[PDB]
Amino acid sequence: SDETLSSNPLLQDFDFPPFDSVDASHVRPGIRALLQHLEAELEELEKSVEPTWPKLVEPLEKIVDRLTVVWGMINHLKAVKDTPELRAAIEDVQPEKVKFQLRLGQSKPIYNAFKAIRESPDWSSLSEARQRLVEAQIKEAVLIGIALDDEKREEFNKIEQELEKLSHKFSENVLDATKKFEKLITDKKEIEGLPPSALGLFAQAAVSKGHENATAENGPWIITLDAPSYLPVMQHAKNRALREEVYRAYLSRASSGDLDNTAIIDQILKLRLEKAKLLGYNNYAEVSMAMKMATVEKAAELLEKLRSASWDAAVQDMEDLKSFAKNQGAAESDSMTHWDTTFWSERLRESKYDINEEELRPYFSLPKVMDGLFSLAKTLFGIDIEPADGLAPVWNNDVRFYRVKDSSGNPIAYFYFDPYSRPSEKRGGAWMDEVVSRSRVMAQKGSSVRLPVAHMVCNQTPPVGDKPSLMTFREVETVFHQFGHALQHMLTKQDEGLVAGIRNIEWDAVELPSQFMENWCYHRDTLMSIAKHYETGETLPEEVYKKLLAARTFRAGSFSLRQLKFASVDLELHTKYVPGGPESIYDVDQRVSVKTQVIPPLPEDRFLCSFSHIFAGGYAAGYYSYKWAEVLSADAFSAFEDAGLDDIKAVKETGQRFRNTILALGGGKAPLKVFVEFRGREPSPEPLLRHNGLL
Amino acid sequence: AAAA
Ligand SMILES: [Cl-]
Ligand code: NA
Ligand SMILES: [Zn+2]
Repeated sequence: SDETLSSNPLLQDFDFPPFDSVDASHVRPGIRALLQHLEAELEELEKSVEPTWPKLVEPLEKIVDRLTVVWGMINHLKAVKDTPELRAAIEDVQPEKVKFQLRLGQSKPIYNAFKAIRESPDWSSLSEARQRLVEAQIKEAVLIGIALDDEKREEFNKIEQELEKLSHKFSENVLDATKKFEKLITDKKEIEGLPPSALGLFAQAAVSKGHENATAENGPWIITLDAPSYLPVMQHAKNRALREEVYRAYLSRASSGDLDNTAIIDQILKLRLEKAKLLGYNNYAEVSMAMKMATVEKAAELLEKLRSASWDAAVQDMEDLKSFAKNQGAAESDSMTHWDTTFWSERLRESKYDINEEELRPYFSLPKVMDGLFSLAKTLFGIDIEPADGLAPVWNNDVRFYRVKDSSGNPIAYFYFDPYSRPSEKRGGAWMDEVVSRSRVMAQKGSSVRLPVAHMVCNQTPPVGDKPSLMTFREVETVFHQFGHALQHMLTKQDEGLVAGIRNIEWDAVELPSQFMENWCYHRDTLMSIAKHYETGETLPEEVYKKLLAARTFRAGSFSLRQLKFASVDLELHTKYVPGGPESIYDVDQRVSVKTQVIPPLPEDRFLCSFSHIFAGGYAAGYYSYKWAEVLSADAFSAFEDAGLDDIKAVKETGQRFRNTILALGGGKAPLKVFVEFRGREPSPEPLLRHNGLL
Repeated sequence: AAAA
């Protein structure tokens, strides 16, 4: 009302997206008008197409870029600022958007022009990045069904449309299920063991639900299923009945009634298999592997190698917990269950290493963590990062915005950071997303390149009262992880937009720079630069750092097996499993767990209903990508170990090489080749095993 | 999304 369609924020030229002025009401008109314009642009491209950059690749990027940026900003708002109105609007336009993506991807004039470039007599003279681009476009067109005759084509497109709808539904159900659970505790006794920080959070939560007399010390408390609330309960609640209840609630999220994801999963797997068959593959995992470094065989081999290396340690971890609980006179030591594991692990960790998480929190405040992280980035990669709040519109008052500068003081990139748990409207977990890519084609008139912009999103414990966000070590690692992704997007030296940043990096290599960054949390200079008391300003005592260092490999076997269980169940569901038979996804879960867990899952276990990585994310038949890339990240880190981590000259020289290979080259060179350029040789799994004490 |  009262504004023209032509003034819709989604239709404007912008440097930074209008995150402060876009809502549900803009989505239907904006997306539908945009799609009409992109249709006309595609028609013009197809009519004039030649196998050259100006006549094919440049006009293609302009179309792809506009849709990616605008849809990206809408989907980002869905992820961080969900509303019923925004859900409805996205649902309403999603089929039109998907129809256009299929139309574009299945363009025969575009595909034929790319094949002509591939078939050029001087192909070998084309730059590696441009060769990678052409090869990717050809492969992607076949994977989006371009080779199918019109009847099989129609079936393929119906499958794509339904999968898109189901993945959105899956994620909405997960958000809604996490949102729904509320445990009100009145009796002070039932919350025995919960530390001041958790009490302070549960009370702050109680205030927002009406209980205005609620304090941390005395007033009522609300327990929720988002991570910053859920974890402290499982770690610290002495009331075993409370642990079992909260555990069972977490484990059954989105698994019954209106929010049930079971049938959605069943349909997703059915459609994925139908898609695989249409494309001439045996199963969906083979489809997934087409764009990955791995094959089904090689992924399974790595998982089995890591599983074999982890099993004995995981068994010993279990025995250690039993022994410790028994030595405390704990009645449940004779019958330890899944709702005892986290609790007794924490008690064991406290006793064995003499470190208490609550006492560490004052040393890990977000502002100091960011300062230390930026200092590390300067040391390794030669970049200066500074606050730039006000330059770009944001969607929430807690969102930080930063400018990244090179050594000459020239901006090279920007990023947003949305750090705190906000379960009413914001997806759980942590992630990085692209905002705009580094691109020559999308540059402003006069300048050579559009600078890249990234999102980092975490869900860490929110600030309590007036104090800064005080963090756990895991939360620190999570920030370093997402920053690693942001760096690969931001520090890319490719100006070929379609292979810049993280684009066209085989999915099983994208977790390299992220997991790589996590290693530095244990690097003494880095940890000490971060760990300053938020009030006092005093540096973490040396003796405490040594305890943190000692605890690094605690339960590494168990942590490893847990990841391998996730990766193995993913692979199994997309290879051997056939939907529609008497066997359920939970039967698959039980079978795979025999070799990847020391005790069976509960029969009531419904973790699959919240496994968004594989049902509403990029990791379907691909969760193994974490461990695949962790071999790479650990080995990359071992180059610094070899060079001398106590030698700042060596650290900077090695950091520069990492900056100029892994962070610079995007998908413009095969990831194995990029890795070899950095490492000097092909990867070894020895560093990964050594770092985790599993040799 | 590059998750974690
Ligand atoms: Cl076609
Ligand atoms: Na492959
Ligand atoms: Zn990641």
